[PDB]
Order: sequence, then structure tokens, then C-alpha cells
Amino acid sequence: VTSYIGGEGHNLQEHSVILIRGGRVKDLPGVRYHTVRGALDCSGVKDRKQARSKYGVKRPKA
Amino acid sequence: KGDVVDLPAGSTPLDFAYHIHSDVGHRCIGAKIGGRIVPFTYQLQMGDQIEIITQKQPNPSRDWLNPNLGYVTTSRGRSKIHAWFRKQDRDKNILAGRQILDDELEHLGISLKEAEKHLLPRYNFNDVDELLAAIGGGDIRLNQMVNFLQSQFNKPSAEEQDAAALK
Amino acid sequence: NIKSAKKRAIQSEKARKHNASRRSMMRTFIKKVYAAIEAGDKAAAQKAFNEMQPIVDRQAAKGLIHKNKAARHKANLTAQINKLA
Amino acid sequence: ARYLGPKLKLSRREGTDLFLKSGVRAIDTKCKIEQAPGQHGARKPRLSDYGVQLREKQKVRRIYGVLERQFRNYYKEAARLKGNTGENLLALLEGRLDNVVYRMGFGATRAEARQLVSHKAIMVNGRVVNIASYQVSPNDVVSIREKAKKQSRVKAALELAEQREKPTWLEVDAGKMEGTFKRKPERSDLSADINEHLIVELYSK
RNA sequence: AAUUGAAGAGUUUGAUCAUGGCUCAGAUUGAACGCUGGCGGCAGGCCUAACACAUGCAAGUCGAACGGUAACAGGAAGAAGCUUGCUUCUUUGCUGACGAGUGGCGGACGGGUGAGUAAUGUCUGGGAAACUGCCUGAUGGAGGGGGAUAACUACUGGAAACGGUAGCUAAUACCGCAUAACGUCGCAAGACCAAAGAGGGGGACCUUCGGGCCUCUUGCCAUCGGAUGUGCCCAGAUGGGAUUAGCUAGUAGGUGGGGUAACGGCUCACCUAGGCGACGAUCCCUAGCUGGUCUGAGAGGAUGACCAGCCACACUGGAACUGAGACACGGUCCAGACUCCUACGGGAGGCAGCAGUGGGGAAUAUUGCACAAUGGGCGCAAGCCUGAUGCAGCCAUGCCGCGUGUAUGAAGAAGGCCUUCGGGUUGUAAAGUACUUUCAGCGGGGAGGAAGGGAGUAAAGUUAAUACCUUUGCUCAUUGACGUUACCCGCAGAAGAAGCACCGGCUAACUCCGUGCCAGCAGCCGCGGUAAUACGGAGGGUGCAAGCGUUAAUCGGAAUUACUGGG
RNA sequence: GCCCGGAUAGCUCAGUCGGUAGAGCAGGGGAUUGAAAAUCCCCGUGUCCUUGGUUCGAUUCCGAGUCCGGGCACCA
Repeated sequence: VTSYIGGEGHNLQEHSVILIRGGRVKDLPGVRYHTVRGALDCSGVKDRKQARSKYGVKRPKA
Repeated sequence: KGDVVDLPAGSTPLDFAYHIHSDVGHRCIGAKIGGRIVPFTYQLQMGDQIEIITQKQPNPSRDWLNPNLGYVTTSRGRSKIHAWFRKQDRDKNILAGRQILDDELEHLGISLKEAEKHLLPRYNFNDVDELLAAIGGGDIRLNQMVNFLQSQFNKPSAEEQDAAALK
Repeated sequence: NIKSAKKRAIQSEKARKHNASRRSMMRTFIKKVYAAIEAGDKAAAQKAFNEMQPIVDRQAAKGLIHKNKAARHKANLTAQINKLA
Repeated sequence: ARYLGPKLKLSRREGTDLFLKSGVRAIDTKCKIEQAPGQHGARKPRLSDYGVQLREKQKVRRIYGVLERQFRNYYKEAARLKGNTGENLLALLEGRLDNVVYRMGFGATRAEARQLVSHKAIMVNGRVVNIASYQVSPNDVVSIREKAKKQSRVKAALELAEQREKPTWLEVDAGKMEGTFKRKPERSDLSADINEHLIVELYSK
């Protein structure tokens, strides 16, 4: 399946190991799954401080 | 066998098999130490004796593990696993490789024999295993290879182009 | 496998041959009866019947053959022979 | 599992006193109550109907200090128990031990009555207890245990007992720091300021 | 008293009413994921690979069945070191007991798993053609012999696993003999059928001074019943496909023999030509069934994981033996694949038992402690085994509880954000002040789960018998895996205990800045094109709380399969 | 473990020979529109893997450290 990558910034490229959650875009007549940012080989979204559960970034230790 | 070998402080029993042999690491399915069987997560320490157990040859304990860079240690011995996988897909790649390769090989640069004498001593090559594996990966930096292909320069009238480049 | 209770196996074989013996024995006596029934020798067949009764029944109470099986034999055979008269 | 934050503002979300903060000051007058729970508290929202629902729930739950989940559990209790779902739910919440404690005047606030109860300070039917969600059974008694009997905060807090309307259903002697519960509070007995039927519907959706 | 309960919303249009789909609020999970994380009570935990599996444990037990004793402990006691009575050198089944072995019982229970299974299963209600060890009621018996094996030696094969030949021997092992009936067979008369002992003590009686004898206990064999379990037969119920319509030749009856514990094509031989099928046969696809769980107001729709009844399987395929009972999870024989040992002739093994490795996966734990509790196995028992079970460990995994503080505190502090810059707000929040100390933490104290069981004594029956023995009171020392228990008391100090989502409408809650159809959000409508309440950030806000989200999953809403309840 | 090579503006790519960092595509800019497209006129765009050393010129020399593609080799 084709699958969307939530948020800007994504180190993913070709191979890599990424988890897939349900849901869909509705804007990309095709995509029906989202990569799980902040989990596995997929990166947590860079510089996030709001609602990071989604995007999986750890709490800012700062 | 009484032998001992140094490792980074925080390794896994899997990795140890690689010092015995890269293929031995891939054979691994069973690990014991001091008669105590341990998970492929044990962090070896204090020169404690290993009691390896194996069978044949597969991606093994890192199949997804070290590939996931989680509890299989090192960026090194894992490379053997990495390529171990790759050569499979590479084989299929070498084939799809010759495919597209052949297209351009004679659509522009002409011949296989022409294409062969190219990469063999041009961009690092090693063997036709790799050269024909080139587009199942794009390793050489192809098209720069078509450039290595069209590396020939008769260019007399091409000077007339540069003159026109000024014109 | 591993059990000093594995002994049961050897003991059962030690029992099989024993059990098996009587079976063939019992069968032959029974056999002779049908053989005798073939002959039509109601008298001789009757005798064979007498020469099987103690055996089959003994084995029954002995536990080898049940007993209903025994009665079964004596029964249908008796039917065979009375009809043979 | 408690609000444990600026408790007074909750009064302004309701734009109403929730008796959350009694210790000294009469009118909160440090709140500018019923005017600004937040930066746009100055707003005057038409507030959706469902909003009145959610608001009522928040009111009562804020009052007893009861959190959502358990409160819902209570709701089902008001369902299968018997009689008017709303009324029962009310009396049941009143039945909360800590609520009975603050209602006995012990502790200046519901929460403070809890500060006592969790500290094993209270003894019902001559039996020490810690849990505040305790369901106070009919015709029981209770008294501050002697280890912290009448000490410090107590007497000032019980001095507050007079300022209130002093409940009918419960009993007290104070000399023994007694709290002899009797009948469960009547519907009219409670504050009545709340409209339980709303909440009834809320979960009845 | 034992059911008294049923909500709608967004969205097509310029707008409306229709029809009508898609989506949401709820309930819920054997969950995973992300962020986050205090403790506790209780439950739960490999849904995929019925994939392969190292190691340890998961079934042993009985001397009160037997010859014997391989060990230790003693006691008769040869002979010895010398403290001539200090131990000892040491011989001894002779006693407590017990290696190995024969025999009884158990291993067919317990535990696992859901592959197979569309009925040969299961659920329900029926029935007849049966068996049923252990337990039990009843009645009788329990006589009289003999022949072997193992053990054990000798020799001996073989690396091993594991046997070979020769003799030796016991038994509640085995096998005749006599004795049988309310037993079987038989119309009747007739015929046949079984088995044994062992243990405690104790008189006088009697010794080949083994003992016989007595009485107590139990074991033994038969037969009629009880109960329990088990096989079995029928009606109805028990998925999806007609883009599967014909399926069947042991097939459908009978007869006759055989076979089963028992009815029967259960199986053979001959005879009949039937048997099933649109109220779905056959075939294909999928699935273990149910009590139930889920949701729903109901009827229904989905599910059947934990606890429980049933069923089937036990590396794969197949068969049978022993036995009451298995066609046998940790038994056997055979074939296959597979792993291991090999002296390479030949052998060994099956975690889908508890844990545990690897593997697969989004994903699910400790190679823990224990026989103290119940239950089970054996033993008269005392006991022994018990990964049943009981507890502990492991993860917020579900449900539930409690805490992370309480009171005061206006100067509306600082800083932060908005400002129509004069303020508002953060916000009594903080600080500061005065308290309380559940749990954390430290140190004392400390029920219950414990009943039994052993020793003694008395009595009561038992007999000849004070005694053995059994029954009961009384007395003694005792038995806790968990467990520095639960619970309680003292202690120090607020000390160590708050995240997550959301904030355009649905739907609780707003502003400022950054970006400018880019970057990005999105469940539905949609937002983003240089003034965005929707993206990111801040503040503020709402909801929830040691959880919170996201996705997946079922039902509800959906009267969008309508029987209730539609066209 | 040793040996051999790849890393160049945002993407793809040029290079380079110890000497004074570019092409192409998107992208942004200006005209026009509310903002796009079409059309019209302009354009930039890189610590050369890092880093120091030989460096006036290293980007082409050199390892040290990076990842990346081959090859042999530890088979206890």
C-alpha cells in the first residue's frame, strides 16, 4: 500500500523499517495508511512541543 | 574452545558468533553461557564463557532485530547480515540490472563489449557480479556511468559548439 | 521414554505372549467345533463343544475374553449343533 | 487523583461558589468571581445546550471533588439502585465519607476533610478508615481518632460549623468529635442549586 | 425486591422538502502504538507458526505382596587397636529400613491445544440393544497341588544403547485339580466356570523349640443390586455458496453366519433394487460446540478468550498391545521428515505439561518458591510424588482504590502572554506563612489462612486376653510456600509522586506571532492563495487523569436488510 | 580484522588532474490576478564527508574519524 508520512521532516528513504497505522488522508485519492512517526526506524517529528503523542517525539527534557 | 576476544562493552551473544565467523553468526539459533541459556539480548561481560548452539544459515537473530538496531549490538558485524540479505535482492537486482543496463548500453554507447571494458577499470568495479548489479542499486552513480560511457571525445566540430557557446 | 514406569511396557509384553497363547488355543477349540459342524458329526461336534466349554468360560472369568463373548459362542454354536442334529 | 491546582477558578467556570475555598475570607473577593475563568473569561458565550449538560456535570463533580470515571460508576448506581436516578445519585454523593466529614464541619473544605481522612485521622463506628469514597451506611457514627483528635486545624474548622446551615440528616457532639450519620439526605435537604435531571440525561444520551 | 426502558448530529442544494449513502457522539477489547508515568488491591496475559526446539522439573508409589540388602543405622557378635572393656579390626538380612528386581495400583486422571471436525461433534429432549477398576450394600467362598521367571551368580555380545547361553529362586506373578450357585449356556434335563494370602498381638494349648492355635485387620474369588463413569440410538437445533443438481453400489433393506460389552452393513455370503435430494442431497469454502461474553430497550446482530461441561489432537502417517478404561501427551511397534549420539555395525528424542531459546508477529511474562491449603496418585498408615494447585516474580494490560498535600495568602509580585497600553490576565496560583505525613521511606509490634497429623492416657466396643486394634474425650511437643505478611504503632519531612488529548462546525474551549494553496491538518464537512479562532509556536482554555491518545475490532446510533421495524 | 572505492547547490547531476566551486530541474523574484496557470521580463542556488596537517592555492596529497557499495577472512 502507499502510505502517508505525517508532519514535515522525515529521514525515511527507500528501505528503512516503518510501522503502519490505519486511517487515511482524503486529499490523495489513493493513500489509506499512515507511517507511525516517533516509532521504529521512522523518526519522531523534528522540533515539536504540541500534541507530540501523535508524531511520537519524547517530552522536551528542556 | 578456550579462546577469548575483545568486544565493545555492551554487546550481544549473536555478535560473538561473528568473531568465530560471519556465517556462524547467521547459523545461530541457540545461545548458552555457563549452562544458562540466555536470550539474544544478553549483554556479555567479565570474560564469561559462551556456549553457542546453531544449525544452518539464515538472517538469524538480526533478521529484524539488528536491522531494527535494537538488542543485537554493533554497526559492524551486522553489516554481514545487511549484505547477507542484500545479495538475495541483489541477485534479482543484477537481473533487472542487465535489463535497463542493456537498453542504454546499445541505445547510446553501443555494445556489451563496449559497456564491459567501461566500468571494469573505470568507476570501482570488482566483478561483473557488481557491474551487472549496478542498476539493481545505482551504486556507481549511473548516467555519470553513461557519462563514463560517453567519456569518449572526438569533438572537433564540438569546438564549433563552444565557439557558438560564445556566439 | 524416561520413567522407571516404562517397565509397564516390558511387563505388558510379558503379558501379551501369555494372553496371545490362550487366544489361539481358544480359537482352535472353537475352530474344531465349526470344523465338526462342517463334518455334520453332531455327536463329535457335541463332544468338541464339551471340550471347549471349560476352556472358553475359564478364560472368561480369567479375564482374557470377556464372557458375553463366551456365552455368545456357546449360544450360537449350540444353535448350530441342535440344528445339525 | 484530585484537581490539585488553583481550585478557586473552577468556581468561575461555574461562575458560582463551589465552597472549594473556605478558611477565612467571606466573599472570595480575590477572584473577581463569575467574570473570567480564563483570558477571555470576559467573553459572554451563548453556550450550547449540550454545554449546559456538560456544565452541570462539571458543577457537581467539582463540588464533591469526584472525578469523571468514579462519578460515572455512581451514575450506574443511580440507575440500577431504585427511585429517581438523579436523587439517588445526589444522596449517594452525599454519602461519600469525606463529604460527610466536611459536612460534619470537620476540615474547612471538602478537600481538607480529605486531607484528614486519607491520613487515617477519621474513625467510623469506632473503626479507623482512610478511603474518602467510603459509602457511609445508615445510622453510623464517626469521630476524629485521638492521635489527631481536636488538634490544630480541627477546632478552627469546627468553629466554621456554625457559619453554615448545619445539616439535618447527620449528627454531632463535637466534644467526642462525633459524627453520627442517620438517614440519607432528602432531595430537598441538599443544595438544590443543581439540576441533576440534566446530568441524568447527559449519560442517558 | 429480582428488571421500569429506546435521544440525535454533520454532510449534496442558491435555498427547501424528500430519498439516500458516508461520518460522529456511546458501549466495549486476550489489544498494540505514541507520549507519559506514584503505590496498592484484584483479574488478565502467544489471537500469528498445530513452527522447529538446548536445559531443568511436569508420575510415581507399595516391604502391611516376594526372594533378597546394594547403602547407612544399630543390635547378636568372630577378631583387633590397648585408656583389658577405650573403642573397635571385623563377620552378620538378624532388626529400622531399603539400592536392583519380580508383583499391585497408578501412568487412560490431572495439565495443554483448537489443527482436524458442518455432525461420526455439540446443545436439547428422549430411548434400549450394554459395560463399569477403585467405592459400597447383600450373600457365599476362601479347599487341594504343581510348573517356571527375574533377581542372583558363571560365562558373555556390544563403543553405547542394549542383550546372549548355563544353571539358582520367591510371591497376592503364572497354571491344572476339587468345589459351586440366586452364575453362563441350555426348551428341559443336563454341562462348565473361580480364588491366596499378608499383617498385629496374645493366652493355656504346641513345637521339626519356623510354628501350629486364637482373635483382631485387611487382601482374595464368585453372584444379585446401588452409585459413578462409558459406549450407543432417534427427534429437533447447530456456518456460507445454486456462478455445486443430482449424489450413492456396503450403497438401501432382508436373510443367514461372523464380530462387539452392546444394537447394527459393524463385517462378510446370497437375495431384493432400492437409499438420499429443492423443508438443498452431493460438492466447495470456512469453523472446534455450549453454558456464555459483546452490544442493543427489545427482537436481534457479532463472538465463544479467561472460568466451566463436551469434543478432537499429542512431531507426521498408520496399527495394535497391556489394561476396567486408551487405539494411550511426557507408553509400544512401523514408515516419513527432522534433531542428536557413533568405535559409524548401530542407536536416541518429540515443550500443542511449567517455565525457558530461537522463530513468526502489532503484540503477550519468571529457565521463581512450595508441598503449608485443597485435590489427585500409591501406601492400613506414617509418608513419598504432585510445574494440579497454592503463592511469588514480570508489563498501566483491564477493572477498582488511594496519593502526588492541606489552610491562609492582593502587594493583584516577578517573569510570561494579550493591550483599545490606561490595563487584563496568568491568579491565591506563587512566594511567604501556619499545619497534616495514607503511600513512598526507616524502625519496632504482628491475626488469619491450621484442619490435621504424631506421642500419651482414659473409655468404649474386640476377643480368652490386661495387650494389639478401632472409635472418642483429655495432655504434650508440632507443621506457614507466601512473609523483612495483611494489619498496627513510632519515626523524618511536604518531603518523592502529573501527564495526555483537544480548543473553526459536529463538540466542551480563544487570542497573538510564524508560514502565505508553501509548509502542513483532516473522522465527516473542510481549513492553508500576506490580517488563518482549523497548519507550527506561545499564552490562555476545555476535557481526563496515572493515565492519555491513535489505529484496529463488534454492536448501537443505521427503521441504511425493516420479525418486531422499510419500501 | 585487513584490503578497495562512493560522498559535490533543495533533486539529479559537472566536475576536478596541488590552484582560484558549474551545468539541468524545480525554487524564488518582477509584470498580470484575489492568489494560481498561460504568456512576459529577471535570477540566485553549495561547511567540496568532517577535520586539522603538507594548504599563498587542497576541491583534487595524507591519513585520523563518517556512512556507503565490493572482496577475502576468522566455521569454537
